[PDB]
Amino acid sequence: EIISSVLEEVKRRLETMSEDEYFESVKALLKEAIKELNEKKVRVMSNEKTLGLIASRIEEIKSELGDVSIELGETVDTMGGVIVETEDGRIRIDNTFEARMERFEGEIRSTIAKVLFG
Amino acid sequence: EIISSVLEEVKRRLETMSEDEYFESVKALLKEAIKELNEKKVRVMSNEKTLGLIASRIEEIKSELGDVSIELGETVDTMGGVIVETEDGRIRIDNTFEARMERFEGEIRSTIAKVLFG
Repeated sequence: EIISSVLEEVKRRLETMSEDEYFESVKALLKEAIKELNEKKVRVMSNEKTLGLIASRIEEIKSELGDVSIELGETVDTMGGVIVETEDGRIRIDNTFEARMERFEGEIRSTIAKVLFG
Repeated sequence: EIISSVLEEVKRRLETMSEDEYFESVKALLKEAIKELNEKKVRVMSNEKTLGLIASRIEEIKSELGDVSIELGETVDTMGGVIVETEDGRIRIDNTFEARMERFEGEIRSTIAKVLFG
């Protein structure tokens, strides 16, 4: 499967990624989700390492997004990225790497179409 | 490797591809190479299946590509696509799927980068 094969490359890259570079991913995907939801109180779910980073570096996050209050939620089985929901649990944006790769599957197929047909 | 992985998906697509669809790939990649070389006479190398199709459908090739003169060359071990050479062998365009995938590697990495960093 093409999704799983490209996620293997994401896995390889995470193998040597620094905490600081990974946190740039966390911040970017947090901001995207938080901005689309456009609410002042959200809950964030991710793997244990990621939630720990968000907790440790909350002030860095609030400087690039001052309106939001984050509460950590339950830890999940993800390679990385974040799931962000409203405090009440009504709306949820899945910004895990797994979900994001699925959503960008069309870009991979477009490249393959380029290879085959120009 | 990322190139080998995406080529596995190309291989899977070729497992069921009709002759007519594959020949659309052949024509497109021949057209591109012949345009860049800007020569009247060329030599084409590919797997036996592809060279066979070019030989049997030469009239269709000329209808779309114009007044080209193609000579079949030796077979090469490729998944598909074409290698196109000037008659004297001086200049060679590698339009095999293997070579093309390497050349479009950047587009795959851009999709991966988007998954990670937005």
